[PDB]
Order: sequence, then C-alpha cells, then structure tokens
Amino acid sequence: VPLDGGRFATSDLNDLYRRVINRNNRLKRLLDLAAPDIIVRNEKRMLQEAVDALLDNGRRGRAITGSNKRPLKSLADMIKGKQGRFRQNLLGKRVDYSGRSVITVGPYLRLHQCGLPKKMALELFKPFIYGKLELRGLATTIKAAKKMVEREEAVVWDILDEVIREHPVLLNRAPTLHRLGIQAFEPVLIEGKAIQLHPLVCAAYNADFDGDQMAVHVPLTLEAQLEARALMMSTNNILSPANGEPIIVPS
Amino acid sequence: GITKASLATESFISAASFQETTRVLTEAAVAGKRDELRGLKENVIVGRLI
Amino acid sequence: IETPITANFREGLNVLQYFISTHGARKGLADTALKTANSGYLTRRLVDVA
Amino acid sequence: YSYTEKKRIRKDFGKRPQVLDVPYLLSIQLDSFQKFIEQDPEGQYGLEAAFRSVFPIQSYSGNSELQYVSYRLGEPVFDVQECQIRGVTYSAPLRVKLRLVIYEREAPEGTVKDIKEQEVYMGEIPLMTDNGTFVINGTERVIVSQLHRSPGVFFDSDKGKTHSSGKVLYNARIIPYRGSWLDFEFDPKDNLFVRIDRRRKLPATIILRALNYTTEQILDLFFEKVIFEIRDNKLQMELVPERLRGETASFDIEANGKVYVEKGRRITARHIRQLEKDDVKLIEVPVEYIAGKVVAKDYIDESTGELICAANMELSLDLLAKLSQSGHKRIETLFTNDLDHGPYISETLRVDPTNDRLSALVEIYRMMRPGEPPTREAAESLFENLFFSEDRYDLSAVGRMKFNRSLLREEIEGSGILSKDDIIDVMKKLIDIRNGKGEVDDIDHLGNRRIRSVGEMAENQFRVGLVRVERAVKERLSLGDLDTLMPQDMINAKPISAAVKEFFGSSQLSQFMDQNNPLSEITHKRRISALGPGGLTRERAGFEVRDVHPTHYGRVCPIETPEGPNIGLINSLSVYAQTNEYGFLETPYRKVTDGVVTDEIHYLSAIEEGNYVIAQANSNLDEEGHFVEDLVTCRSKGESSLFSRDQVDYMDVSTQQVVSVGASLIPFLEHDDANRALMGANMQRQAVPTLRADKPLVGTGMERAVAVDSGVTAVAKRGGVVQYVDASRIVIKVNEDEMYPGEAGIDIYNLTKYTRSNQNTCINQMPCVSLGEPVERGDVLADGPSTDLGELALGQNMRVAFMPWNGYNFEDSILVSERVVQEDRFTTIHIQELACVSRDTKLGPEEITADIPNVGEAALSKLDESGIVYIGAEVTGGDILVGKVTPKGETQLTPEEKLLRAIFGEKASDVKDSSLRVPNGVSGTVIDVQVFTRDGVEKDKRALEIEEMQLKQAKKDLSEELQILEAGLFSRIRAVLVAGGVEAEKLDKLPRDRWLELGLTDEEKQNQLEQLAEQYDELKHEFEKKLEAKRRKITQGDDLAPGVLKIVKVYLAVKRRIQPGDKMAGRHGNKGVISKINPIEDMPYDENGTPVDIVLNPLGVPSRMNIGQILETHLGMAAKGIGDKINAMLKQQQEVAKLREFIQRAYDLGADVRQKVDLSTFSDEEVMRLAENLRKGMPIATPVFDGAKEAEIKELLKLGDLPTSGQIRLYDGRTGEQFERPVTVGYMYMLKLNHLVDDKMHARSTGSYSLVTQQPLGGKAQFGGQRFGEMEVWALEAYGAAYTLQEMLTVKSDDVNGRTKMYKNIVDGNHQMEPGMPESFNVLLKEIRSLGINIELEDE
Amino acid sequence: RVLDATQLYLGEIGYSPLLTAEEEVYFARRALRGDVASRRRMIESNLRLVVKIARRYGNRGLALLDLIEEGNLGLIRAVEKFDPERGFRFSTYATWWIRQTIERAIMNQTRTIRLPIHIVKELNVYLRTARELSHKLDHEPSAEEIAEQLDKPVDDVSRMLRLNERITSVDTPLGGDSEKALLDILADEKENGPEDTTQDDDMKQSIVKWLFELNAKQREVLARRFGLLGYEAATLEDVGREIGLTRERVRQIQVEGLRRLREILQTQGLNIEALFL
RNA sequence: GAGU
DNA sequence: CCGCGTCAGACTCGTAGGATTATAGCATACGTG
DNA sequence: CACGTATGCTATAATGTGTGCAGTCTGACGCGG
Ligand SMILES: [Mg+2]
Ligand SMILES: [Mg+2]
Repeated sequence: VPLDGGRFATSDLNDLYRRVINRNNRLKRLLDLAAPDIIVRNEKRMLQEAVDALLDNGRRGRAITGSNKRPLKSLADMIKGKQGRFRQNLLGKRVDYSGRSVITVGPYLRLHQCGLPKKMALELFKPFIYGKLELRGLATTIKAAKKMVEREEAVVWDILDEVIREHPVLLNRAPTLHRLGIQAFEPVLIEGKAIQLHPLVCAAYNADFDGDQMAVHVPLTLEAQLEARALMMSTNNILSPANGEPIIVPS
Repeated sequence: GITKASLATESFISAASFQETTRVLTEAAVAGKRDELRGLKENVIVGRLI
Repeated sequence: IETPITANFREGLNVLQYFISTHGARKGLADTALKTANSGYLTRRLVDVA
Repeated sequence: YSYTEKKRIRKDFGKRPQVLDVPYLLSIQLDSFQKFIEQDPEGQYGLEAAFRSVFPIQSYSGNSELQYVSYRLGEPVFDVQECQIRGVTYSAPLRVKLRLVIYEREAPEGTVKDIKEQEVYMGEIPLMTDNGTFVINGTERVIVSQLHRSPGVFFDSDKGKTHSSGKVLYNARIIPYRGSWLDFEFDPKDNLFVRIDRRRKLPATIILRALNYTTEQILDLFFEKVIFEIRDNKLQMELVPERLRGETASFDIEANGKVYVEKGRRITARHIRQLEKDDVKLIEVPVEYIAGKVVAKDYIDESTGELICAANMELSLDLLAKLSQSGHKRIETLFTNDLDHGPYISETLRVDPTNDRLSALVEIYRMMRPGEPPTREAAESLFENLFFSEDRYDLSAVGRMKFNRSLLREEIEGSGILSKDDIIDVMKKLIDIRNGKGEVDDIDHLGNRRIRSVGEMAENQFRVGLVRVERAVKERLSLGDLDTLMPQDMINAKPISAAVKEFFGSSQLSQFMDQNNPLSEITHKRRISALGPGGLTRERAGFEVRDVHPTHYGRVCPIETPEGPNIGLINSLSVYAQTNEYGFLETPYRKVTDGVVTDEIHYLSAIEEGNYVIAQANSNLDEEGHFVEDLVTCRSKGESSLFSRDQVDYMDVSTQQVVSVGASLIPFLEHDDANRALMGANMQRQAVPTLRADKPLVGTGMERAVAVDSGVTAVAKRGGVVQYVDASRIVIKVNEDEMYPGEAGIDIYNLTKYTRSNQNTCINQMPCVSLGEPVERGDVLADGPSTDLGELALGQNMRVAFMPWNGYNFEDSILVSERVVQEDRFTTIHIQELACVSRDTKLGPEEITADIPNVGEAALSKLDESGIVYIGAEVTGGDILVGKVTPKGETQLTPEEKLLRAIFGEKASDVKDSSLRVPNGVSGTVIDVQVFTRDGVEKDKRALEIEEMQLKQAKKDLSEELQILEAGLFSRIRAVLVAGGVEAEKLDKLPRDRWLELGLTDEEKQNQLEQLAEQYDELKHEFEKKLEAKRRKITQGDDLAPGVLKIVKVYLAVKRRIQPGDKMAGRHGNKGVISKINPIEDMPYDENGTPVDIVLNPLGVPSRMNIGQILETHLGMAAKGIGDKINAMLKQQQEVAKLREFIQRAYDLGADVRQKVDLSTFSDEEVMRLAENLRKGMPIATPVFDGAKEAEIKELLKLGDLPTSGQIRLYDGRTGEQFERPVTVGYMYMLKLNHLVDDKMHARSTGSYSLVTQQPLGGKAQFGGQRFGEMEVWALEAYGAAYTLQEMLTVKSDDVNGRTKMYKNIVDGNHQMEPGMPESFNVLLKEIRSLGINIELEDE
Repeated sequence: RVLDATQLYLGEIGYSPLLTAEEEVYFARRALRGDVASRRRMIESNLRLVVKIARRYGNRGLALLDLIEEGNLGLIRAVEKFDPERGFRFSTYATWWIRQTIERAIMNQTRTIRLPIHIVKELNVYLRTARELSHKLDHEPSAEEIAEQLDKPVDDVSRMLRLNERITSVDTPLGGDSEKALLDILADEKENGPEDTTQDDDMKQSIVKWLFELNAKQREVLARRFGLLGYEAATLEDVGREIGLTRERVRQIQVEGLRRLREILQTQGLNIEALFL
C-alpha cells in the first residue's frame, strides 16, 4: 500500500516470495541451458532455503533478515505465538462501541449505577440517536442527523437522555482476572470527562482511584441488553463464584 | 497434566490455538482430523454462538 | 542483616537504615512487575483445560 | 548572602556544615561530549581516536594508501534556534584532511611517487547544546549514559550446575572491548577446557600448544616439582615439610636416624614443624611408592637415544629400574594433591587430542570453521587474527587495566592484544580459585560495571562508519588508477553520516528529552541505563542485577528507578557521584588522619572503597577535632558496624550523597517508606508547570541548585547594573572590575517566550529583575517555566485538611475547593502543533487555497486570502486551520448521483478537500504560523506577510544591537578621553559621529582608543554581513521531502483548567484523582473563617507509611503561620525595627541551626523587600536525612501561635457545626501531573477498520476501539453472556456484512443481531493454505 | 556435518583443476565445435573466478549465493561467446561477462518495485553527481543544486529521487517495543464505515420515494434512462423503442420529470438542501 | 510512560 | 544417563516517527500512437 | 519515427566464503548416541 507521502509499505512475505520466484526461475533457466551439475545443485539448495524461509523462517537455521537486522516475518509467524492469528485477532478482538476514561468515585451512586460522561455517551450511542431523531421527525435524513449531533443541539441532549434510560453499559478494568472484572450498570449522564464508579464494587475491580482507568462497552441487541441486565448487572452479582462470600463489602 | 490434557482434546482448533501450533497442525494435517466444533474456544474463533 | 533497624518512621531512619530498607522493598516491587506473568500463565493453562 | 538571596532567604534546619557543594549537575553529558570532539594530539580521544584506529589504511595491492592528517568541524550553517523552527539537525560539517600516498613496486618502498593531499567532507556530526541535549530534526533529544560490564577478566562459577552432582564448576572469561571472547572452564571431571565465543569445547592445553608450548613446558608452567634421587639401591625423595599435610602417611617416614611417622598415620601440624625445624631435605622411601607419580620431563637413554619415558607419564617400578640403569639418578615428578595442588592440567593433557603446535592450530581452525579444509596458512592466520591482531582485538586501556589488577600485576597500562603470559595467568588464577585460594567476582559489583557516556558511544558508531568506507576505499584503490583518481572520489560520506544519524536516532539510548519540567530534564540527563546495544535485555534480565547493591552507596540512588519492567536497569545517578576517568563510579569522602577529619576530599572508586573503613556522616564531630563519641558507626567490606575513632579512615561528605537529585528534593525523606518515596520522586518528574510559578514552602535546598544548573533559567554572566528590562529581553551593564577593556561591556540576554515543549507544555521565560537593579554574577535574571526567583517551583502549596468526606476522597480520591480553580493556580498552558502538507501527486499538485467545495462563510471568515487562519484567532474543533485541496481522479458516480446531479446541475468539481482542521474537542488560540515553500514554488500571500514581519523584526533586533553597542562603546571612549583631557560637557556638545578623530598623548590610554576604534568599525562591517545572512535565510526556500511542495505549521495555545479526573500528588508518593470540585461554601473552614483548599483522605497514611507528608503538612502550617504574622505586621505597618526583631528571632530558631542569618547587615530597605516576600509564607529547607526535628517544628508552630498537635478545630461548611475532633491541617506542596483527563478520555461507535484483519484500529489518536482480549472474553464466558460475546466477536469487529446490517437495524430501532463470519478467520484459512496445508470447511 | 549451502558448494568447486592457456585453447576449440565435456570442464575449472568476483559485488545487493548463481550465468555466456583463436586470455573475457550479469541482476531484483534499467542508470548518475557536489559543498545537495549541475529540469531530478524512496515493511514494529506496527495503525480507507454505507442506503431509498411522487410515465422514463430501477442505462432509442417510438418524446418526458423534482425540492427541499455537506 |  | 533442542513465559492503556547502499556507457530491438 | 523498455557486448590477466554482529536467560520435557 502507498503511504500518503509517496512511500510504499509492503508485507515481508512479498520479499520472501520474490526470493523464491527468482531462484526457481533461475533454476528453470539453468536447466534449459543444460548446466553442469554442481550449479544445478547449488540452485536446488537455494530453492529449498528460500521456501523454508517463506514457510517458517527462523526454524532451520539463521532466519533471513531485513536491512533492520530483524528476521523477516514468515507465514508461520502469522499463525504462531501471541502475534499470531489465533491469540491476537481471533480469541480476542478490537471492538466498536467501546470507550475508556479515568475513573473517579461516585459516592452518591446507587449500586446499579455509574457516572457516564455526556460526550462519551453521545458518541457511543450514535446510531441510536440517529434512529430516534428520525422517529421524532427532527432529522430528515442521516446526513442531517449527523450534522445535528456535530452541532450538539439542545434537542439532541433530550434525545440522548431518552435513549440511555434503562440501557445497561458494561464497565471493565484490566486485568480481567475473574468475571466480576466486567459488570453492567445503568448509566447516569454527567457533565465532565471521567467515569464515576460505585464504591462498593471497587473490591471486585480492585479499583483504587490513584489514576485508574476503565473501559465502557455498549450491549447493542435486545439479547445483549438482556444478558447485561440479568446476568451481568452489579446488583445481581454479589457473591464470589470462588468462595461463597459476598464480594461487595464496605471498606 | 493440564498442558497435555488440553493438547489431547479431539478439537484441534482448541489445541492449536492454545500452544505448540506448528506441531499441532502437522499432527492434525497428517491425521486428516476434522473438528465438529463442540467447544467454546472453537466457536469463538469462528465468531459463532457459544 | 545482623544489625536491625532500631528506629521507626516517626523517629526517622538514618542513611544506613534507609539504605538497608531499600533492598527488600525493591525486591518486592520487582516481583509485582515480573512474576505476574507466571501467575497469569498458570491462569491461562487452567482456563484452556477447563 | 547574594543579592538574589537578600530578596528571599530560605530557612535551614540542617546541622551539618556542608564541606562540599553540589557539583554542576549536568557534568557527565558535557564533559563526555567535550572529550569526543576535543582533538587530542597524542592520547587519542573520540574523533581523533577513531581516525588513528582505522587510518592509515592501504590498498589490497599494497601500492596505494590513504593516511589521515587532521579534521575540523565547520561551524553550523543554522544555529539552534533556527534548527528547532525548521526541523533540522544542529550539526557541524566534518572536513578531514587526507593524504593519498603511492608506493612503487619496482623500488622497495618508493614513497616519493605520488602524494595527493586534500580536504574531504564526510558527514555532519550533531553538536551538543549548552545544556547537554542534541537538536535532532527540530526536537531536543538526550542520549542517556550506559552501564555495561567492564572489559577485563572475570571469574565465576555456577554453584552446582548439574543439580544432581552439585559440584561447583569454575570459569574464567576474558572480555575485551572489541574481539572474540575467550573462556576457560572446568568440567565435572576437573578437566580444563577452552572455548571461543562459546563455540564447542576444547581441551585447554590445546590453546597453549597453539602458542607453541611442548608438553614438558606446559607441566613446568602449571605444576611444581617432586625430585627423586636414586642412591645405591634405595630410593630417595627431596622433601618439603609443608606438603605432607592433611594426608595419611603411606609408609614409615624416617630420615637420618629418627623415625617420625608410621605407616597409616595422620600428619598434623606438630609433625610438619618438627621436620622443618630438624632441616630434613632427602628421605629414604620405598620403590613401590613411585607407581603413580607423574614424570615431568622427558628422559632418554643417552646410549640408545630412545625414549625411556615421555613427559607427563605415570611412573612404575620397571620404568624406574630402566631409568636407573640407563644412567639417570634423579627424576622430576609432578607435585600434586587431591586437596591443595590439584592435577588438572596433567589430566587435561591426557584428554588433549593434539600433539604439536600445528595440530593444535588445525583443531582450533576446525572448531570455528568446521568441515572446511584446513590449510596451515589459514590456521595460523585465524588464530593470530582472533586475539593477537591489532585490528580485530582490543581490550582498551580499561580492559588491560582491570585485567592487570585482577591478575595482581604491578603495571596498569599496556597492550590491548593478548600476550602469552596474560592467557596463562588467567588459567593459573582460575586454577588457584579451584584449589581454594582466591575467590570469584560478582557482576553486580560496581567495580565490574562501567559507565559509558555519550562521547564514547558516538566514537564507536563513528569508527563503524569509517570501517564501512574503508572497505569501499580498499576495493577502489585496488582497481583504481594511481594518477587520475583523487582521494575524495574514493570516499563516500553516506556510510559515515548514516551510521551516526542512525545512532542519534535509531538507538534506544537516544530519546526525546523529557522536558515537562526542569527537574525532568535534569534527572533525565543524569540517567543511567543498563539497556541498549552491548547491554542487558528486559527479557534477559534476572533479579540479582536489579536489586540494590552495596556498592551503590554514594554512587547510584537506591530510591530512583521505574516500577515497570525497567525496574532494575534504569537508574539515576547519586548526587555527589562522578565518572571515573576509566569509567567507573566514584564518591567523595573526607579523609580522617589521626581521628582528625581533614577537609581534603578523595573520590573513591568502587574497588578502593572496600579497602577502607568509612564513617557515616551522622557521626558527631568535636568541632574540628575528631569524633565526640568513642564508638563510631562505619562501614567497610560492604557491611556496617561500630569502630573506634582512631580506626576510622574516611567519612561521608554529605548526608545527601546516598540519594539522587530527585530524591533529595523530598523533604522528610527520612520519615517515608522507600517504596513510596520511589513513586514520589518519579511522580515529581511528571509535574506540569502551572500558570503561576509558586515556590514550595517546605523545601530542601536542592531547589535552587536544580533550577539554576538545569539552565532553563537565564543567569547573569557578569555582575553589574540592569540597563534595560523587558518582557522579551534583559540588557545588563557590567561592572568596571569585571568588564573587559575591549568591548563596550553590556551583556544582552533575549528571553525565550511562549514556546512548545516536547510534551506540548508551555515554555516561557519571565524576568525576575527590576529596571536599574545592581545584580551579582551568577544570579537569576529570568525564571524558567517552573522556577521562582531562582528556586525550583514544580507545583503549588496549599491548605490541606486530612479527613474523610462523604466518600469523595475514597481511595486516594481528592476533594478540591472551587477557589483553587477560580484563582487559576493549577491552570496550565499547552502549545500544540498542527501541520498542513501540500504534496504533489500522480494526478497533480494539491493546492493551499481557501477555495474549497462546500465551505461556509462562517468558516472562511477566520481564513485569509491564502487559506491560512489569522494569528490570534480562537478556534474550536472542526474549524479549518489551513485550507487545502486535492485533485480527485475519475469516480463511477452511482446512477442516483447521475440523476441527482442532472436534477441540480451542480456538477462536482475536479477538486476534493484535504484541509487541516482543529482536532475534535481541543480548542485554543492560534498564536503563530510558519510557512515552508520549496525553492521555486510560487509563494502564498500569507507567506510573504510572515516574511515581511521577519525581515523588519530582524532589522530591528540587529539595529538595537549596534545601537546599544555603539552607545556603550562611545560611553567608554568618553571616559578614556577624560583620563587626560577632561572636558565632560564640552566634548558632548558637537556631534558624536565626529569623535574618534580626537586622540590623547602617546600613552597606554591612546592605545585603548585605537582598540575601541578598531572594534567599532569591525562591528560596523560585521553588522552588514550578519544582516545579509539573516536576509538570505529568510528568503531561503526550504528543502523539504521529495513530493512535498509546501507545508504550513500552526501553533495553537490552549488553557487547561483542572477538573475531575485529573491527577494530582505530593512528593511522598501520595497520588490521587480529583473526584469533585466543591463550592467554597461547603468546604471545611477554621474558626477564623479561612476555608481549606483540598481535603485528603487520612486512610492513606498508616498503610502507606509515607509520613513525610504529615511532617510536611505540620511544618507547612508553621511556615504559613509565620507568613501570616509577618503579613499582619506589614498590614499594620509597625516599623522596620519591629519586623527585624521578629524575623531575626525566627530565622535563628532551631536547636543547632547551621545557617545564621544576621539581620543587622541588612539595610532597612533590604529588610522590606525580604519581608514582602516572606508574607506569603516563610520558606523552609529540610535537608534529606539532616532535617528539622519534631521539637524544632513544634517550636516553629509556637512562634506562629499554632497548636503543637498541628491539628485545628474545623467546621463543616454545609452545617456550620464543628467536626467531632481536631483535624490535621497545614500546607502540603502539591503537583498537577501530566495525566489530564482531557487526554485520556476516549469513545468510539464506528470508524475506520484495519487493513487485513478488518477489526477496528487501536489507540485514541487513530480513533480506536478498545481491545476485548482473551481475559475479557473469558469473563463473558463465565457469565454465560453469549450474545454479548458473539456481538463483540462479529458485528462489533470483523463481520463486515454484519456490522453494516446491524447499524441499519439499530437506526431502525430493531436491535436485531445479524451475525456472519469474522473476516480474520477467513484470512487464517488462507494463510494456512498458503502454507500448503489443506484446511477445508465441510459444510452441513 | 557441514550443512552450510555455501561451504558445500565452495568445497565442490575447489575440486576441479585450474587450466593453463594451451589447455583452455584446446578445450575451447572443441567447445565451440560442440564437446559437451569441454564446455563443462572449462565452466567447472573457472567457477573459482566467479566466486572471487561475486565476493566483491556482494555487499548490499544480494546474498552471496544469489550473486554466485547470476555470476555463473555470466560465465556461461562467456564460454559460449569465447574466441580461442584470439590471443586474449579467457579469464579476462569472462570477468566482463560475470560482472555484467551480476550488475544487471542487482538492478532488477534489488528493488521490490522493479525499476527499469534506464531509470536506474539515470538515477545513479544523479547520485554520483550529488556525491561530488557534497564533496565541495560540505552540506548535502538539494534537488535544484543537482539539477543546476546537470543543466536539467528540477522536476526530472525530483521525480527520480521520488522513485529512490525505498520501501517500508508493514510488519516492522514501531516504538522499539515489539507491539503494534504499521499494519496496526493503517486503516482500510476504501472500505467505508457502516455510517457512510448506511447514508447511501438512505440516499438511494429517498430517491425511490421521490421518484414515486412523479407521474408513472416520468418515473419510468427516468428509471430506465438513468439505469436506476432498470439494469442498464438505456439510451433514448432503447427507452423509446420499448414504450413510445418517439425518441424525442423520451427527452421531453425526462426533462419534464427533472423539473417536477425541482418543484418538490423548492417545496420540501428543506430536507434536500442539507444533503449538501 | 499509566493502574494493576 | 548426557546433551542438545524446542517449547513456553498476565491484562488493558500510552509516545513518536523512521533509516541505507548503488548498480558503466552505448548500440540494437520491440511495441503503440 | 519516436519513446519506453530490454537485451547486449566489452578480450592484459585476474580462478575456495568470512566480516559483522551475538550475547550467553530459564526451568522443563524429549530425542539420538
Ligand atoms: Mg489503592
Ligand atoms: Mg490503582
């Protein structure tokens, strides 16, 4: 692919394949020319080397390196290990409708609630806002709805307030060691950029407010929303699944 | 042991995704093994329903 | 160490007491950063087999 | 005290007279790089060293050769300032004089054939700034010193390698600075082996055979002798009493006529001493005893001439009888013992498959070049080129020195190539260690770890560039013509320039200077890293090296190192520590002679320190006599205990020398746990400078030093009176006594105004002098970004109360008063940089016009004709900063757009829209704009306007220069003319332009006039050329990247006020996030009515054991109490006398206050300015371990009429009722850290997706989604939330069809899931098939 | 066992005997006359020359073995085009072929995006010229400085230097830390987000609704001609041929339908005007 | 570099 | 048994872009506007 | 015919690589001699 600045950027595989093709096509030439057998041999070894590099580089011997010194990334490296397909892109994924911020206390909150910054919530619920805008007849089209939310009009705040009622959101803190590291709450919209977390579930998150941050996720479907409110809501999940003990305890 | 028990499951997608993936795949490719996708791992990889 | 720290924090440690404290402190802190990998790896293997 | 100290004196609670002042803090950086460029004539250093190392070089043929003469750095074409603006590297061109000499092949070495000598350019080398940074591509960057294992010898042993046996296997390693490693090691069978570069293992004696040692000689080297004389018929043995020790007497040991030991009897001490005293030398012994003694030398039958026994061969009854009858009645056998003198080499010769020297060379050759046919040539060449070639091997002076001292030699310096003795001696010491005498070293000991600063590293990379070019040179010399070929035609600059640019750029050690704070810069430049090239890896690092080592005392801080994976490896330098000339660390100590503690100071290296017993600084001195107390607390051999007074050799200079610079800034460090203090010192570096530079009430004293030494403050070069103060500059006229007789003698300092830092903070210099003030040399004229009157001002002190409050300070959460925000004291400036690039594409050039399709007039209002926003303009997210348009190619317009464009006509123009706009939800004021056009592209109208400014402003700057220089220069001539022909006002009457024609009598003062006259014209012509240069540079059309026609840089300035989510902390590792900003009405308030500023949770004290914060608060309140008393007195205006009485008593409070500060020297007005400053709160210095004691602090509180508890009655602002018990209240000095919630908040519904995997990108700058990782997935599995999981795997990530369908469903209300297959899975299969594994889906 | 490809090959070449002049001449006479052995013996005996030369040309083009094979190809051309009758030695002649072939190979394969020889050689002279310029100008050379030296267009120089822009690996990780690389940042720009895709659905569907507002005749004419509800953008003759002969009448009804759409827009255009972004 |  | 090899080694967040070298000179040949 | 891209040939003799780094990590579990 071309970078903006007229540079090109390519996969290492292309370099590896260029080696193989060149060596194989040279072999065909050497055979057409009926070359002496020692040269035929060297080329056959050459071919095997390049193929081995293509499939799994640093397996048989010295991995074939770039100008950077670093061994080129072969096919097997894309399947193999943490950088590999499975671990990195398949068993765990990047996710839309996800946000993050600093967390701070919400002593006023009840157990099933969390402070959700307005700005953040406006973006997370974008399509829900556009859909409701079209039912209000406020937005003629999607382009108009978009421009209406950019301008952040006062009717949009009323609509946003409407949508987020009864809609659970998931809060997560890293590392997610047990299931209670992800819990669902009813969001309470707040002006100001930090998430407010309820004190009593700080236990389960191991959250202390020395600058800790948390991630927010929007359950989209009726099914996911139900899963969140029923299975994952903080009020519903009190006891440690490990020992039969209440994990929400005053501290 | 835990490591070998996971590698011993009939599901080769679960096995390969766990560890040892070059070896797991040569084993399965030679055996002509088929995974009918009973486990959660396997379903999550293909983005299906647990 | 053969010599213990006779002082307390309200009293305030001298150079030598403070220096002597450092070793243990830092050993602990390093353990947090580095050993959590091995603990977590245990978590991962258990998870995979169950 | 100095003039600046008269303005505000800090109160010192220290008691220990400071014998040694803190050095220049940025010594390391500067001294090092100074040595790198310093051209040393003999003792090659840096550059000079690199040239001599490589040069002179000759061709492959040997007839033509290049020799080095001398180098010179050109002065930098662009100064630092311009470099930062343009984005260029500040460097000097390296021109080197070189001489191409050719030899005749017909004559033996006909040097008078062809000699061509000329100057060749080869790379620009970056220069170091005044403060130890480099300017690389317009950004300040610091290369951090490295810490590695010193070249030399090192003996080690894995304590029970094979855990089964658990036998200790000792090894030697010789580590050179450049070359192969040479390892000696024992195996379980006690045989000595050798390996090169950990290749395969070889018998150790094989290496000695390579050095041409026969077997006989090898035994003679390592072993002793046991002599056997064969007399008459009985066998006699030559005896050394102290060999037969710890052994069992095998036969009946007797001498002349006295039987000592019997058969099977233990030979103790008594026996040995008996025998020695009796003078026993020969002893009759049994012949059968010989069987098993190893013969040392060869013996041949002189008759036959054949070998009776070869060397190193076990003797027997037959061999011995045969030897006797041939005529040998004396036989050298080896002395050997299982316990003391172990027979290692004897056994190793039996395992040695080689025979002679040549055979040994072949085996060596065959190890490292296996399979390949050996030739004698090749074997000889290889072995010599390993450790015996000048070119490829070099221990360096450090290596040889360390090696010689480890071998207990006398001579320090010597050859960097291994001599035969060297090798043998390492083997011998290894063997000594095996026998039991000697010990193995440790790597973590600072005697074995060496510090490698910038200069030496630059030197190394520069050698490499030379070596690359050397290859090219040799190859081209060989083929080259002798006559036509010039030397500079063979040399290429590119390899060298590349290697150096790569170092100051690609290297780990070279990084963006951390400049969000003066302290941050200073400590960063004082950092040491064990990482990087030739160092340890985060993954390769154990815990041994990481933890705090005994040798670190006084050299490295134990309390300053990151809590990350970089925990052990990155470390800050201790205060008084310094780099030894060879590269080891060293610390000052005061020598104690006869108990008497001299003021002579000695820097001790790590190794030297172990030898002496060193008293602690806390010992009480007997007023320059000796130690008061008979028992003194000291340390040696890395361990601490009591000693007598006369036993003491040295003593610690300062109480601070144990700690680093950062840690020293922590007051009451003595009362804080080291863990917390680590975090405290680390977090102090992250303090963001506020709008208003507030000094810290409760300081330490290091504040002044840091600020001044960092160089961020403007300091005065020469004392004198200030001629012109200004926001933008300071002109000071120098005192006659310091003022040189040449120039006018007026110093001019232009101050650097509102400039962008690397962390997007705001760097502005303020003047801290009044107009017409007399100022002393080395006073602070202008404060840097986080400095106040010369002191370091990182944060701001404020009124704190420790108490819970409605959970709003739950777990370190912080409740702050609105008052703090209103007063804008924590408010901060951030200057961000936005650039708009106009590139030339395949379709045609992008243009920077304001003519863009579909833009509102509201938008174009703030843009000028050119399409650039005006200076001053306030912007908010979405506003266009620089308008830019791009040529669009053909696009197949959907039939809908065909229909619609037919309906409206409005055919869409050829041009798109790539305009640079304000990033969303950032908002500020455009404070500067800069335009870069290429050399030939027609300039923007706006670019011309900017150039107009620059030209006219440049002219003013230079004109003011010659104006104030001409004024100060004639003012001198006026005074010289008075000394002789005084006509003061009569000379000023007729014009000053006709003045220098007037002379004096022929004296020294007439010559002074000639000197001022010559300089005045010099300045006249100089001013012409300077301005021409200025004009060129302004006109100069910039060389940008290929493809880029022109670039516009906009600088926004944003004012950020604190809010909930921001991060705040003290210096004791006490963090917190702001939870809530409370109205002032609600804040807890004291009886007097004064409300608290912050309410911190006291639950974060006992557990944490950071008690420094509590003492800081108490002392803080006392500091303020005195401030309020002075303030009350100033409001009433009692009089000078009364103020002075109170203030003297106050300064001189403490039990053993070191500093006396007599107010009788101060004149009345000096007292007034001082009190004026002290009214805010009297500033106090608590040194590190030498701090203020509880008693002293409570006495200060009584002077404030404040309680001894330091707790006060507080009232709840909401109710008006008092809290149940007294609350601890005072001033803690707090900081706002760089972690603004503004930068951390992020949210995303839908956006761009990744290229191959199709899942959303990561990071807030790329508008990324969060990763829901394996850990996060497991959570949902546990819960059983199946659809939420699937949702995140599919519609929210890869599933392309699914995401779009889901979006449309969501807009239509119906929250239906329409899932498919993740594209990343598809890709997996394809990847597997490209591997050549058939992986197919069998469908239903 | 030495399994080094290189070492094995070098050993095998070593065990073939070096030739004298008379031998080369005899062999080569028969080689031109076709003696399979002769050609083979000359090749195999002179492999060692090839390795000496490939040793030099390596450096930064390519792997030593890759250079050796291309070099061998040059040597084969030399054995085919050798003249025994000319007194000039073989090694001298072969050297030319070997160097030629290696250099040409490292000019087409050395670059990921294959640069033609012409471009490459142009560019090289710009480079060597830049080096002389930098040798006297201390500082590196500008595009226009090099262009002034060659007396040529700056655009020429610039375009050449743009081609010399060497590739970046997508897999190379950024920030020293082996974490996320270029691929990890790099979006798919072609693939629009569900927001853009859903906006087009909304657009296209609003046009259906607007088309139904019009007359059945106008709407059908517009649909068929625009290729909107039809398949192919039927020309005037196609639409007329299927409905009303008069090709001219298709234009009449079409233009009429466009103007009725404009009326709907002046009335209810309050939604349409916002589609201008 | 941030919280574990 | 020994010794050499291969395999594993927590989770989210951040920052910043980026590097190098060099391939002669000319004559003939093939494909598209 | 021209422009862009390609193939081609050259004659003093020259005839076996190396090059630039790697820094050593660890506790475990199998696999040829
Ligand atoms: Mg906590
Ligand atoms: Mg925390």
